[PDB]
Amino acid sequence: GSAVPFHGAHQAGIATPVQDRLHFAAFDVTTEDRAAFVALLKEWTAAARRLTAGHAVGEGAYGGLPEAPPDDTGEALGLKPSRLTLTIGFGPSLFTRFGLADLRPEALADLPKFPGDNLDRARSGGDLCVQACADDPQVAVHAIRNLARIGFGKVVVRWSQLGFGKTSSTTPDKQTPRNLLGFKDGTRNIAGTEKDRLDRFVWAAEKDGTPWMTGGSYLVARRIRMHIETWDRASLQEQEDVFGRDKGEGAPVGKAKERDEPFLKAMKPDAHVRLAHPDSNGGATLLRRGYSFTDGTDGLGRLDAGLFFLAYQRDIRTGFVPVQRNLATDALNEYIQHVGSAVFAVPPGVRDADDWWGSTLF
Amino acid sequence: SAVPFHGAHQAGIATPVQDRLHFAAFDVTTEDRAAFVALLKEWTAAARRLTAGHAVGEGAYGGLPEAPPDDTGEALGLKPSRLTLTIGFGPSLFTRFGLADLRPEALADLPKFPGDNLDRARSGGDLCVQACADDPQVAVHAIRNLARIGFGKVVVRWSQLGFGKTSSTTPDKQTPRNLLGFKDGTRNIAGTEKDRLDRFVWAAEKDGTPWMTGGSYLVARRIRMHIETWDRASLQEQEDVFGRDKGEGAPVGKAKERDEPFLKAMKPDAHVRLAHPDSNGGATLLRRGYSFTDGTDGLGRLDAGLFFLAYQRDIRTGFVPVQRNLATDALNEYIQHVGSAVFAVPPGVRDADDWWGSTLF
Ligand code: HEM
Ligand code: HEM
Repeated sequence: GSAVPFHGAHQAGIATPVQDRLHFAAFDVTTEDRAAFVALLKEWTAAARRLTAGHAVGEGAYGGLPEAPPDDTGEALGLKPSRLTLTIGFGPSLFTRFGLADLRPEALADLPKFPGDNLDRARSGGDLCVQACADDPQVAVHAIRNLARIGFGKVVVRWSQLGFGKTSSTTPDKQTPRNLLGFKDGTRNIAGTEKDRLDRFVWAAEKDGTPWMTGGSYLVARRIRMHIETWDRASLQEQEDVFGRDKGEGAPVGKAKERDEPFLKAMKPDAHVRLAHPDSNGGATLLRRGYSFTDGTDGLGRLDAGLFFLAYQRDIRTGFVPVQRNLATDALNEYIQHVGSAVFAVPPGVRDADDWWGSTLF
Repeated sequence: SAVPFHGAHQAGIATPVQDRLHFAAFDVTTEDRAAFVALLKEWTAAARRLTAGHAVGEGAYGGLPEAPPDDTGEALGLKPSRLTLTIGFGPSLFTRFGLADLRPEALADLPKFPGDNLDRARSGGDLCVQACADDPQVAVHAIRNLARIGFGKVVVRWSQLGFGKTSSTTPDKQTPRNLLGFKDGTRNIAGTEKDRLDRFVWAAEKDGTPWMTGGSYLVARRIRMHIETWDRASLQEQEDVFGRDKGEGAPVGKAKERDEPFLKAMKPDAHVRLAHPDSNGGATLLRRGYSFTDGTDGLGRLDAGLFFLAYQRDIRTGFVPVQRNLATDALNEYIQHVGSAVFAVPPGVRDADDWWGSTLF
């Protein structure tokens, strides 16, 4: 239940160990005054320093003047930090404002249309986002609510997504979680310890072209519905064929252990692992950090389930795009549908107590 | 780590409150009494497996490659996580299978209450399964697999995820706070109070419905909070609405949370004052609800609130009088009841040969 440090060269919440719960929100900016927006960023950074340490924002949740609303809404009182991280990102549409056009990064590429895409524009896009991750879902909701509260009149929430449980791993020494299809998810990811792999595949460099993004990353979010009725009547062999790993151990087909290296030629030509593997993609590698969700029924007598997929990479054009292009023939496509999409530039870390979110851009 | 499944009562009522909830209401699609009893027996077998941390049937893997696995497998490698599974029967169940005359009188239809805004789609249900656990994935896997086993005989009508405390970081003796920032649960029936459970919670034989002896009656209300409006109210307005201060949760005029309230020092329409048993002829409830946050609606607003669950010996003498007395609650300014259901929760599964609903069928 400890705290994750808030300051660093990079923002926490990426290479950090994946916490149990997600509350992700996308925001549209509603002010034209760039000075007001910078003031917002400074105030949000100050709140996040309190929040990530387990402190109430402002002057606290009670004890102030009776006739004023309290600074902090109060529902996280007496809770530990719970490994809360807060990660902010800037959407492509933001750079149409405040005179930022010339500063939008080349690596903040718009996604092309992919086959099967059925994207809902209400749950897509966003001028910016905040990814709140914690082991306690009340801690995460409290942080989103209080950021939105502070930004009233300058930002509004466009759409949000709660993940009730992780389906990713940055800690290969810990148990790999399973997604709602019942398969381990996260075996061959990037570990928060693999410093060289993060430099090569995740962190933006100065040489890459955009100096203010040095130390940041780029985020692709995809809301993906699962056809669980269809999946749940498929045979065990069909399910294992679709992925290329067995269901129980999660081992590559033909091998004994989850972490044995896959031998791709033994997998079906349309197996998900075979098609997603860096070797099939010229070395393209992603940091996967997604969460499972369920949002009630579908109105047709079934549960509604899916995966809120999040990938961090050094450059959307050499990471998510080529891999997703190679999944056009994926056998998994029969059982899923992408229904929400958004990309963000995640800026560098807040260096110390005088720094603030987005300072290198603004 | 696990909660015993068998008992004179079903678990998940008086047993310790777990961190997470997945509540599902089901509608019945079969007219065949025999087919329904068959499913009740199949569900009970699955509940025994699930609550002990085992896969249903012949497992999540290792069976024939050309068959679908008996268990969908997303709980593999997880612990029992204090999973309890509690089943209830809705009044509409008793229009089927010839059971009309077996409906308990204590399973009363709720009156319409001032300010109700009930979504038909997220109300009612032929039956329900309350799945409580410290791991949300354990709870979801339980609902997911019972619905699968029942496919063809029942459909899921509506489902609600909820959270309370996170036990792995919050002390056990600490009152949780609801999403309005106030401690919630201070004056409640505790599972340790066997005499209050007999008086206020468990159905007795002389209550008039023998098959329900050892059962209870459940009211579910999905209560939206108007978060953004609440958060612009002054600290003094918030405390006036409840009759307790926000920091400590002490009744006005006292200094400790568990000090007994002086009701005359609260505002006349304070929530505690109107809800208290002394203002309702002694009517007392076991509250066992969970917070929810489902996302954000079309106007940018937080879709969040309290999934209110109350157990009582008779709906007519528990939930109805108290909710009636809330007609003028100052809290009504900030909440809206948007979903509702009632259920008869049968007595417990006595042993390995017993099954859910055996006393009724
Ligand atoms: C509901 C949607 C998806 C599900 C259920 C799913 C599931 C899985 C599973 C079970 C594995 C094997 C274990 C592992 O190494 O993590 C895996 C691997 C992987 N997946 Fe997916 N996946 C989904 C979507 C995606 C998408 C959209 C992408 C990229 C656009 C992707 C990229 C990858 C990659 C890169 C690997 C690692 C393969 C390797 O390097 O060995 N997945 N996925
Ligand atoms: C969003 C909806 C509600 C919220 C946030 C809420 C909150 C609270 C709070 C903070 C307390 C004081 C602490 C405690 O004793 O638990 C309380 C007490 C109580 N509430 Fe509510 N409540 C809600 C709805 C209801 C409803 C619908 C009922 C019953 C119809 C109810 C019945 C009670 C009772 C019986 C008490 C105990 C009073 C006593 O004996 O001191 N509440 N509630």
